[PDB]
Amino acid sequence: AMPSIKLQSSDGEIFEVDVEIAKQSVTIKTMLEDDDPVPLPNVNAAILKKVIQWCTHHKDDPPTDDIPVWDQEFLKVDQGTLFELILAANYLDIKGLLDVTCKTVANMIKGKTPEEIRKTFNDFTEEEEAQVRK
Amino acid sequence: WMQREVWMSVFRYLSRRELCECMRVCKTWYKWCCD
Amino acid sequence: SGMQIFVKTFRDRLRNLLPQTITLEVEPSDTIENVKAKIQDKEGIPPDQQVLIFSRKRLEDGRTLSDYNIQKESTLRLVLVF
Repeated sequence: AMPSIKLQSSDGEIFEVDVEIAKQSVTIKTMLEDDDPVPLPNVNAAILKKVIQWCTHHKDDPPTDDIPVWDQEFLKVDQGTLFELILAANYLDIKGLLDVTCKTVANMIKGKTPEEIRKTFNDFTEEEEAQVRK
Repeated sequence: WMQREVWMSVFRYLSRRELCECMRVCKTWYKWCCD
Repeated sequence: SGMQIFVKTFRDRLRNLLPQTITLEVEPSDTIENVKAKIQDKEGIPPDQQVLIFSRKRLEDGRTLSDYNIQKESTLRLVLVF
């Protein structure tokens, strides 16, 4: 009494998810145009679940600091997995997740000095810092 | 690789002032903001 | 000794590429890795950043088009991976 499609992850773990939320990823619904798990390249089975939680929450959305409250708490995850969430929202073509995750990294870069930016995620000569200032 | 297109995308949301300081972070970033 | 294949793409948003369909002149004995490099020549994306899927099965990089029964005028949606 509910529609379901299989989605094979990069690891190989198949996910039986509803088509109404899989349709949130426009690459999956367009892949069905013109009874097998649809492939999700470069998307691990762990990130796939994190992708589902964001999509299954945004099932009622058709497409100034606009960061949502629940999403910014949903993105209280390690920096590594956040980058793995940006790439997926490009592979699955998720305009909401692609923007919320990119705006959050920019929020991590904004308001900080270049050293404070590098200290969060990490190669200059002594004049290279002065030459870049020019 | 993987760092070019993702970092260039977060640069669009940062205002023109933030991209000015973004060049002094790294050389790979310095080559990216000038494209 | 040469066929024609189209490979439709998907909307990529990190790379501002609209969904298009690249046309290829290949042979059924060409491996998936070869036809991935035949996409490299016209655009410049390495085969390690490409994914071919004919119907619902990811195309392995070590098999020819004859293994997946890829005939002429067949469309293979390609997906980029970082």
